Amino acid sequence: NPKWERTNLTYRIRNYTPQLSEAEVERAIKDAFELWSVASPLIFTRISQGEADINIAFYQRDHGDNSPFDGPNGILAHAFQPGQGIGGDAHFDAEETWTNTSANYNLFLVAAHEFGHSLGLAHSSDPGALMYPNYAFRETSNYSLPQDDIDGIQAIYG
Ligand SMILES: C[C@H](NC(=O)[C@@H](CS)Cc1ccccc1)C(=O)NCC(N)=O
Ligand SMILES: [Ca+2]
Ligand SMILES: [Ca+2]
Ligand SMILES: [Zn+2]
Ligand SMILES: [Zn+2]
Repeated sequence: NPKWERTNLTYRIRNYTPQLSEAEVERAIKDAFELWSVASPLIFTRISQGEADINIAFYQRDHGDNSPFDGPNGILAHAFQPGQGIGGDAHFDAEETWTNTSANYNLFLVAAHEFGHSLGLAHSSDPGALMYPNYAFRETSNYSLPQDDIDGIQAIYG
């Protein structure tokens, strides 16, 4: 069980995707962190620069981590388990079509999935869970965490 021993964690959006405005990217990320906050003791703080616990970036193919992305579709992003350095960081494939609609792919939902990994959760076999290996659109307007995901952060933190 890798987990954060601290409860206030900072994050930094290193770069942006040109497909969305910055406000939309910052909003997608903010809301994604709030789904976890409301079901756990974690507080997320955004820093405009400096070293953050969780770095967020949009990278392409080879991007320095031995986990090369793969062009459109296929893997959409990845995140690292709780830890120092690359630990906790979440990378998104810059070659995907990021949206904030029902069109593939919706950034808030992929960010919400990735942040689960950053907090120590693995994939779930429950197709209704957000932590399920494959993406599926779910309305995001007043989106809330599936019970399985809630069971998951609750088991690591409290
Ligand atoms: C397999 C691939 N999965 C991924 O890229 C996940 C790697 S941690 C990210 C993910 C998973 C579920 C919900 C949102 C984001 C995927 O779903 N690709 C898109 C597809 N379904 O067409
Ligand atoms: Ca891809
Ligand atoms: Ca980190
Ligand atoms: Zn990466
Ligand atoms: Zn995943």
